[PDB]
Amino acid sequence: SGKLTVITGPMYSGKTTELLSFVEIYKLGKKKVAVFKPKHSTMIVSGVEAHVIERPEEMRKYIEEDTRGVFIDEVQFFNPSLFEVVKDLLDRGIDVFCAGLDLTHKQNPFETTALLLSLADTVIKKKAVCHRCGEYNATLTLKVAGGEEEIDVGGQEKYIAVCRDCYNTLK
Amino acid sequence: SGKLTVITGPMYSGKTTELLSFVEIYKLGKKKVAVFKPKIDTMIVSHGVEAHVIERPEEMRKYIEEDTRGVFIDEVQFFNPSLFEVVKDLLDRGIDVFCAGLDLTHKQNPFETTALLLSLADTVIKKKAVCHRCGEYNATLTLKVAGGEEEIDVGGQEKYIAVCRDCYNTLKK
Amino acid sequence: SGKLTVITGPMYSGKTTELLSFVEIYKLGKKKVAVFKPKHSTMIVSGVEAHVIERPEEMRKYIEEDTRGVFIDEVQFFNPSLFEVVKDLLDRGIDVFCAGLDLTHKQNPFETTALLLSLADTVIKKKAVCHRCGEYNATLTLKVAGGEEEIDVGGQEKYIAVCRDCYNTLK
Amino acid sequence: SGKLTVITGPMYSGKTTELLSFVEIYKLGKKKVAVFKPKIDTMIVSHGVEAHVIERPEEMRKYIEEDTRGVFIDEVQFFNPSLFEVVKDLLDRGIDVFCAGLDLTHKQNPFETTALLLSLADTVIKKKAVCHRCGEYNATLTLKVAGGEEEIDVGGQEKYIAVCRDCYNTLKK
Ligand SMILES: [Mg+2]
Ligand SMILES: [Mg+2]
Ligand SMILES: [Mg+2]
Ligand SMILES: [Mg+2]
Ligand SMILES: [Zn+2]
Ligand SMILES: [Zn+2]
Ligand SMILES: [Zn+2]
Ligand SMILES: [Zn+2]
Repeated sequence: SGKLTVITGPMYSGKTTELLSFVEIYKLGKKKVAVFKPKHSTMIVSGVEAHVIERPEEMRKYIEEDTRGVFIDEVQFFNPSLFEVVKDLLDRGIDVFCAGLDLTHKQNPFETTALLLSLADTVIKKKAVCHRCGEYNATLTLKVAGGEEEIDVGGQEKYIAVCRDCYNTLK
Repeated sequence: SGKLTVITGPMYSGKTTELLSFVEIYKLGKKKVAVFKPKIDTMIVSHGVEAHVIERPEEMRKYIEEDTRGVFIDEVQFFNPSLFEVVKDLLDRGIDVFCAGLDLTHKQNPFETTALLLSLADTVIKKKAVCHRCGEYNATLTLKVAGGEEEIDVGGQEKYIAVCRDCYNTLKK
Repeated sequence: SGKLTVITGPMYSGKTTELLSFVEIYKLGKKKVAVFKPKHSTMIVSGVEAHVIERPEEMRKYIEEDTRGVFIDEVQFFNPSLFEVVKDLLDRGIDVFCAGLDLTHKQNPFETTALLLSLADTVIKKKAVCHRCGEYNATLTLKVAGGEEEIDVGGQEKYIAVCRDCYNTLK
Repeated sequence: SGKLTVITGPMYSGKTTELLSFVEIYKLGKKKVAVFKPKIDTMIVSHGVEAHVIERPEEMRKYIEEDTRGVFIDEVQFFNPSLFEVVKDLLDRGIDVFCAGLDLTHKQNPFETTALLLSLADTVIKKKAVCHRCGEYNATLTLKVAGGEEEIDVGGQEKYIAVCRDCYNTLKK
């Protein structure tokens, strides 16, 4: 069977970097891959070309008979139907690697990532450097600008990575 | 802060064994612990330590003391999803939490409480079992072999086997 | 090929316990094993029956054509010829699991364990609870009774596990 | 105390890449670092950071400051085995040390300096490469394909390939 590896953690933790490392492993082995990201900028960069898609059901079109690995970034933004699509790929012998956030900036679970963590054969929790104390112990994201909304695409203009004690102090 | 470690995997994969190893670590260090299991058909034993048997996660609070350093919770799949917020509060108070539970039902649906705790976790340990069909150390699923289709159904080897994905798919055909 | 897993750390770190866990995995799978310990008490207990042997060369006698795993405890006490004997087993498709101390109580390397760490496919460093501070951070063994000699079979009557800061404080 | 992390494995397995990831972690935290590589045919680059090029491990001491928090050493197989005692002293002073180097020569003999550092390590990270022969992510060995039999012989892909054990044994036959 295929194996599912889920890469998760807060922002700035190297999730996309690790996902791309796995893509390179497969390419070096001359194993066919399919790389996806949710919706139009086709670049996965921390780069490889990715298929930008709205729904997990759309992945089927791009998966060929000798596809060996499927790589999906920003999984927290996909519909939870991703769980059954991924189960089907594993059942077909295809390895799947997913990267995405585990928690929102308000420490609520991202549903789709949670479901994939339950299906995973391997889970890699990534850490970041804490923006406040500088230790390699950041497991949370704190929102520093913009509104309080939990869906808000952005980078350093809106978000920092913090450890739990720094998150609680700053709040 | 406290750290959350979630130990998960199918049946027979050594989850309670690992949870008990962590309880021993804290006890050896003379750190106070609190150990919990759900009420649903007092010892946590892999084959063991005594545990508080509780219904609601919020009941843990009755047993957590000022100097409690570690909280250990077995069979987390059977707790109400409010366990997520109870655990977060413990971590914020500097208490380390170790949870063990199944990730997937025998139908390969997520156990939602375990899934929420995986989201919160600082460290996730996926455990494997020996596959009942092929003997490889590659079993990641549980298959139900007696007792009807219910996903909440307490039992052991009379009811459930650990299998790898290929073997699960073979046996289901 | 076979894979080599080396389990190392100070005393009281669960090395033998982990080695026995792997033995059980193989037995549950109905895979033939051969279990060795250096020299006459044939028990490996933290139990399974072990072959008690003087030299690594003696392992050959006990290894059958359908042996799938070889398990060796207290490797620090074996001759460094163990490195080539283990390489040969891996070459034959046999998995090997070794447990042993990495450092003496004087923080000198055990030669045989060092050589096996270089050959290993996987290394598991085990920790103990520090006898002094109670944290799960002990990586060293300190000798508390008997003489200063570096070869001295014993348990709690002679040795404690400590973290690096506690070792330095106590010395 | 400081902790020692040793990253090891055959060529092409991402050892320097991982070492550089750790250097970045410390730099992001505004922690002073000291980075070293051996003199033997200034940048550490995986493809990078500037490094002090030194002969003897004891030369590191010239560059380590009062507020140095992390020491990073690449190609440790090429250093004198006294590196073991130099590193122990750094750990005792509270300085974290990260070493990357080959575990085995192309003849599958141990690199002794790496072996000593593996003994001392708090954490060991064995890295794998893609096998040049079969394409699986299972290469744990390096095989020499040009340049005579010497075990101290600087070079890259013109001289060395990463292989799995079965492929190494096949190619050697
Ligand atoms: Mg990303
Ligand atoms: Mg259990
Ligand atoms: Mg032992
Ligand atoms: Mg390098
Ligand atoms: Zn912080
Ligand atoms: Zn199976
Ligand atoms: Zn201590
Ligand atoms: Zn190969």
